[PDB]
Amino acid sequence: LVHVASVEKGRSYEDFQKVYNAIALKLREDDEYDNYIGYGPVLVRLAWHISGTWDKHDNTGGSYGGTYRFKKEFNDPSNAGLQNGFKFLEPIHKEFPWISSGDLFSLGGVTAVQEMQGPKIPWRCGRVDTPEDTTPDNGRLPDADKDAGYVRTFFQRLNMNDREVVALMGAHALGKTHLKNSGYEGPGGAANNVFTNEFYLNLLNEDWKLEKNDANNEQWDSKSGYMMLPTDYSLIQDPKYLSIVKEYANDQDKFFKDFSKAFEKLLEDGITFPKDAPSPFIFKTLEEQGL
Ligand code: HEM
Repeated sequence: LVHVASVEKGRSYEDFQKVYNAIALKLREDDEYDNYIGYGPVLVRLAWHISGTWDKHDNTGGSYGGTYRFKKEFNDPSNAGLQNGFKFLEPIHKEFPWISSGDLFSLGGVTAVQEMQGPKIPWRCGRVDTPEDTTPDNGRLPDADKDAGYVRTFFQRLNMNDREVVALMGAHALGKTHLKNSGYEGPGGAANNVFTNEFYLNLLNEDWKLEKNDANNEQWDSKSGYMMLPTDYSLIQDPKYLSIVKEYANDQDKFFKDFSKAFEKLLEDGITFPKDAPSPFIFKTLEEQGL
C-alpha cells in the first residue's frame, strides 16, 4: 500500500494557519466542556486514535485516509467519547471545506498541544480522503488493563521504540478517564489542561494503591485524588521504561523535544511525501500572534 501526500489545490502556509487559528479560537470559546477542562485533551486523543490504527507491515490504517468519518471506525468501542472531538471540529470543516479529513483531525491534535502550552509540533499537509472500504477494522487500538511487555509489543506495530513510547505516554497528564467511555475513572494530576511533564513526576512521587472502580476494573489510585491505568503504572515496573521516566521527570525540555518528534512521527506514519512537497509548517500560537 503506497499513500502519497497531495497538497490541497493551491493551498499554502497561510491557509492552514487560518484553520489553526479557527480551532484555537474555538478552544478558547468552548471552555466549559468536561467540567472546564475544555476540548484540548479529547482533540489530542482523537489525533492519536486516527493514527494509532496504522500497521507497519502492510501500511494499512494510519492518519492518511481520514476513515474515522466512516461508521465502522466511528463506532469502534475503543473510540467511545471521541464523538465530542468530531462534533467540535465539524463547524471548522464547514468553514474550510477544502481541507481533507485526515489533515483536519491531525491538525486539531497539533493545535490543542501548542495552545495548552506544549512544544511546537512540525505538521505536514497532504492527507487525502479514501473510500469507506479502506476503513481499518476494530481492534487495532491498545487495551488499558495490561502490562509493560504488552505496551512494548503493541507499539512495535507502529514502530515506536521505548523512548518514543514513554515520551508519547506523557500526554496522559492531560484530561481524564471517564467511566462511561472506558470503565476507568479519574484524572492523573492537577494540571490536566496545561501540557507539562507531571505524568512522570506523579508516577514517581505519589503513593499508589491498586483499587477496583465502579465498572469493576482495577486501577492505581492515590491519596491526592489521581489515578493511573495498569498500562500507565507499567512504566515504573519495567527497568528500561523506568529509567526514561526518571529522565523526563528530571528534564522538562528533553520531554518536550522528544514528545514533539514522536507525535509528528505518529501523525505521519504511512505517508509518502514527494521531494517537491513543502517543508513542515510550524504554526504560531494565538498568543504569539497577539490574537
Ligand atoms: C497503551 C497506550 C494507551 C492506552 C491503553 C490508552 C488508554 C486510554 C484510556 C482508557 C483513556 C480514557 C478514555 C476515556 O474514558 O475518556 C485514555 C485517555 C487519553 N489518552 Fe490514552 N492511551 C494510550 C496511549 C495514549 C497516547 C500515546 C496518547 C497521546 C499521544 C494518549 C492520549 C490520551 C489523552 C489526551 C486522553 C484524555 C482524553 C480525555 O480527557 O477525554 N493516549 N487513554
